[PDB]
Amino acid sequence: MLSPKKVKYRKKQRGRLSGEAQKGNKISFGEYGLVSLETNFITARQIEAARIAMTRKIKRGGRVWIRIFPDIPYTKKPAETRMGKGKGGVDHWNAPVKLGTVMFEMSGVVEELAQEAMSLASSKLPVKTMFVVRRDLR
Amino acid sequence: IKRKLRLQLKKARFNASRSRSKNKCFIKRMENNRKIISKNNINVQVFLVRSLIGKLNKKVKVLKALGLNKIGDKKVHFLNESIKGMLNETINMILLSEVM
Amino acid sequence: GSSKNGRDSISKRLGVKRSGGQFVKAGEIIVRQRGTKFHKGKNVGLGRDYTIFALSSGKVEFKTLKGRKYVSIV
RNA sequence: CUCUAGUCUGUUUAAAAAGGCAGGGAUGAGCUGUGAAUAGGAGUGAAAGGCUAAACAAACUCGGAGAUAGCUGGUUCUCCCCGAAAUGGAUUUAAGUUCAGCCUUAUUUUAGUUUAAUAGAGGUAGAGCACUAAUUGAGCUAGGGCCUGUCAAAGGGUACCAAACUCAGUUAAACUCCGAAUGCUAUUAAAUGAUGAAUAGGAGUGAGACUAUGGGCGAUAAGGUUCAUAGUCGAGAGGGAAACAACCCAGACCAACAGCUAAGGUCUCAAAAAUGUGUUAAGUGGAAAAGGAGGUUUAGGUACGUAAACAGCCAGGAGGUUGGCUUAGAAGCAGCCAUACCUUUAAAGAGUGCGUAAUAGCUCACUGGUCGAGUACUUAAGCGCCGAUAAUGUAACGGGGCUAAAC
RNA sequence: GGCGGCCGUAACUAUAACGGUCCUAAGGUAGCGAAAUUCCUUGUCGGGUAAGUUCCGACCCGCACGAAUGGUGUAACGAUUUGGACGCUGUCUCAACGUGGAGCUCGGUGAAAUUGAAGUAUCGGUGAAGAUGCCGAUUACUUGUGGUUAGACGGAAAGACCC
RNA sequence: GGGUAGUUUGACUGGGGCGGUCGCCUCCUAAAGAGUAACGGAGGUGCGCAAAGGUUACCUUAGAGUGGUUGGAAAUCACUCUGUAAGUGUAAAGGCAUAAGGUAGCUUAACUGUAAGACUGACAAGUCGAACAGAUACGAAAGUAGGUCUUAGUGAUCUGGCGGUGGCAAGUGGAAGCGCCGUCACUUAACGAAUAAAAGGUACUCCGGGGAUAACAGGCUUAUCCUUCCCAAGAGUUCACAUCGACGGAAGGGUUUGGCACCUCGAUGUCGGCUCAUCGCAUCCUAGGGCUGGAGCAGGUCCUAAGGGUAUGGCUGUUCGCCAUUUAAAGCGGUACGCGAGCUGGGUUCAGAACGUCGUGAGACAGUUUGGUCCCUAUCUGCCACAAGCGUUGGAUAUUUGAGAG
Repeated sequence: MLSPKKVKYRKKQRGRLSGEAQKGNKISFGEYGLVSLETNFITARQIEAARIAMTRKIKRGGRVWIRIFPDIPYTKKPAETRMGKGKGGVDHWNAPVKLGTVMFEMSGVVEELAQEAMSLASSKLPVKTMFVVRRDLR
Repeated sequence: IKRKLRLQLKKARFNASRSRSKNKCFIKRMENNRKIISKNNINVQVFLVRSLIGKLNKKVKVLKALGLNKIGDKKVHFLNESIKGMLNETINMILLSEVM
Repeated sequence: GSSKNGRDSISKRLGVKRSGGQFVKAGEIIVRQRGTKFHKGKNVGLGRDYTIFALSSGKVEFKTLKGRKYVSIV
């Protein structure tokens, strides 16, 4: 998995996440990107499922960059309890993504193969996506 | 049908059932009001056309400071910066005509 | 498994008591603070707990120098 | 003669504990008549908290007594004026009470409230990496081990484990070199007219609810719970949302068989619309997701074309060459590698699929002729399609119906 | 009134006669044991049955048996509890007919709890979240009698449970 | 000295109990003045110091790099860069270069009487404060000092003790005693402190109330559960999709275990069985199909289809499940987990008694065993049947078409 190896505080308050993305919204390290069309949370584990999909589809052709890291605990109270004590316990990790976050970046392979691999990745994420070529190079 | 969904749906339908003709009348009134307020140092007659019930507290205070308590209220005021600011605050509830 | 914590002190009501430009007479409290968030300028004094107070009647004013705020009576 | 297991009737009963079938004891710790004795914190009790006048975990009558209740219920004629609160603090307090806050009456006082202009203090939203932490990919390189002229001397090959540093790129309520909008405070000038304040008499309230925003907890579940701002209900009638305290419009002094309008509507039930330009074929309208999609309107890209594009039709669709192979076979189609493999080249790919142990065999990209303009892949919007899915009865337009009477 | 733990150990595997150790006032002997005690559990095996969570006979891993709050048995006894068998049967397959008192009709006498009243239908909804009374629609001549209890959150007892 | 008597035995609490908590201080939540809740998120605290206080004067860390007896990554020394990241008794925050940090000298202001004016505030309280008289400490002096860089280290009243003062002194003079000033004794911690002095059981229970508050149902929600669907790595001789589909993704159903506490505690009777059913289709059988890695027989998967049917017994109170025989099949669910003013009362949930466990005990146990009253004549709607009256346009008597319904 992907998860931070040390935290100041184990539990943090669920904010309201809204607005488009004003940062981390441009293709930087690669050729093709997987932008999101929604604002939501992507768990670490869906992240690694999409990563396996892309990497396995790519027969050594190029490189894959993951532009999100979870670092947000998601707590869940025990199964059968009432509303009493407070702030149960970390269960899994979430990453925040907003409309316009690049979220995934790929290098090396032909455009057709990249588009296929990256639809294969989009099939496993909880948000609508769009595959973008640099739109300023080819 | 689940109550959460039906309440959301009923509210959405009521909101969306507004008439474009009425909206156009309101837009025309707003344009007229802004055109008048853009002037400077004229006597303007202010009619109150929307009620005070349910509006914000600050805006009710502004209207009572202008002198309007009911719908159908008539008051003549001399446009300076103070009155211009009050009219801008409460532009959506007034009708401005000009006193030649 | 109850809550390990839940403990808070009484709010101390700090902050600026007289706004810049207001008229004060001698001995007024202007700022309550922990530490010199605001420093002392002309005609004011600092209490043992860094309270800012007015040594004479006048009008409060805040100035800024090198990024530090100074309170004075003019 | 005495008691009552089992079962039924009875159960507003014939009976305030019986009756019909029956059952147990019946020479004994037996049954029974007539007197007498033991009295309420006491009696008696082969012991069930049983019984002591049909009521016993402390009888009955009278008296204290009109006991006490922070609890429940009730509290009787009319009109006029003003008009809350369900918050804060404390509490053997949390369904109580008290002070403040909010209300009213009387007197005195005059200065709230909203702007505009000028001038002030924040650290929130947002943003940022300059601090504290988290973190992505390269570059670099200590240090750690691996390997090697190895002893453990000084060494060298570094796939790595990787500090620091450089470039690029991210995260934060308890990070901030930065930083608004509103809100808050002071003054002045206008505008509004008793809405401010002081003293005194009398209170009530201290269970709130939903809606629109910002949040915390929960599972970005609840008509959930707990706070902040404003509104309404509460304490508010009237019109609209089919019905529907909290939503929308709007504050009911009384009367009129008058008019203009707000929300919301104008085929009909049911008071009120017609014309203009388009869209929709699903009754969409008149519920909803991931996803699929030669539905259609409009606009725009990339391929491709009157020097013949696409679909069809007629041909070739090969030779070197079983590409070298792995394998047993692999002859284009188990599988490895590329196919920088060439030629005849019209065009023929180390072959698109079907199918053969292995081919063989049938097809396609590929290109030529007949035909004769848009086609083939995508992008943004306006409406649509499927996904669509519970139990009394059509039942997800209020009904009839509507192709507009829908958008 | 009380009557313990942990660890290691044999010509497979298993267990541990045995040994060590800590602690206590002392650490459960005889006998009994999935029991009126056994949570896991319908433990495991055998008997009974075509099929047995009950029953009987054992095994012992006794959550949480145990020796006058007696332990383990016992002839006889029991309107006690439990399992099996024979006989017998309307208990049942499966109900039918007949009999007596009510019920039904008429005459005489004549209550009751209950009751805001009432030209009190149904469905899909709505609503203090289960509607005779509200909305839309559907259905229905007026009024009695003999039956039946689905509803009127029916009647009865200021809920005994909970706070 | 429970033989007897009078009493106490807290509250908050997403019902109560169990557990946890109760005062004060720091930060976040807190939405840029102040304030603002929860059994929201992180910590501290019931002190320490005769200097670690006051004042005067003088100095500046930590880190990285670099050169060095042991000496190493890191001790002490020197330089460069960096410029407070170090250090401030003690948590955190705000501050601290003029340093509030480090060192040294002297010293006791860790003072008496006061205090204009304020902050914060229901009240009680708490906090800051120039300046004045007395008398010191340091300094040449100006000046600073009424403890500690700041904010926690605390406790009302009553009662009593100790020292001082000499005000009150029951006829007078004294005195006991009291008052005044200084000051000591409370995990009164449940920390605005009901007493100087206080634990439990009730299923033998009783009373006043509450749907302000739980258990059974309805309602909201869908975590969990169930039913699908999206992506297709693969398995399947090759062949993703005959079939299975992992890893993830999107929904519906309201049936399971739960969440909430909105209706009902001047009563909505709780599990099964019996009787009687009605409805949904997510179809167990019969019927119609598509594809199969479907030869045939027999299946597998999917689609359409609710007309009818869908077993008898053994064990258990059981629903459920297992088992024995059958059968074309032995469907899944809603309806107050259908149906007690229709029935049964085996189970659960009263008072008897017993076993194990817990408690010194009274007793307790979603541990077990045994015994243990199931009330009501139908007013209304509804339903199953049968009549009286009238209508159907003159009034009657036979025979029938048929909407519509079973």
